[PDB]
Amino acid sequence: MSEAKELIKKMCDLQNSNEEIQKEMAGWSGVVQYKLDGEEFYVEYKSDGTCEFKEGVHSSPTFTVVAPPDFWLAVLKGQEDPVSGFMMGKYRIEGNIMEAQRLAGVIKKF
Amino acid sequence: MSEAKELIKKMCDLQNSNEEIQKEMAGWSGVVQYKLDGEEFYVEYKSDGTCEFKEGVHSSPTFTVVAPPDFWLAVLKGQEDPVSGFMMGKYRIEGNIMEAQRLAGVIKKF
Repeated sequence: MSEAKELIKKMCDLQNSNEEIQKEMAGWSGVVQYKLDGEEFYVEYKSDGTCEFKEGVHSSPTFTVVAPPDFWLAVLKGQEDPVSGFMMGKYRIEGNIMEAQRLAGVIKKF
Repeated sequence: MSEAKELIKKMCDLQNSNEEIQKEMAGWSGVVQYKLDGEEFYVEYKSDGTCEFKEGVHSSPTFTVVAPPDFWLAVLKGQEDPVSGFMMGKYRIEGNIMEAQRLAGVIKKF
């Protein structure tokens, strides 16, 4: 495993055993697909704040993070920022269903 | 104004005068740009659950909804669904900063 992948897996383990992280994560559901120099893995995020780390490619992810592994590691360690990094084009993102879901939620309320 | 645009403006007015809608909307911040057959307008969503409807094009929207106006009207009235509609390609969405923001939020917690 790349260091980034190893660390994502570690974060999932911490999340799944830590009630406080789960509370903070609760309320959102999605699958985040990673592709780091062709290394494929994903994290299923459940509304109860738990998650599942899986190998390979999920059939319909919420979005895919296509990032060089050394950059993503730096991000995971807080040496780079996903937002400014994205604004600079230091990685890319595929998929817009999350925006569709947001629009649906807003309109639902009226 | 298209009927869809008129209705979005009405929804913003209701949101801004209705404490309950504001409570339900609170906690998220973004600008949603609309482009409906070239008709341009946007809604600024603030974390306190209020909003601002504006004419024209905002310089850096969270995302842009590029939709035919009659379809979007049908969506706003609940005759079509933004999620299934998006899955079918009945409209499109430009921008992924919201995903970058989501990634940042998850990583922040570790």
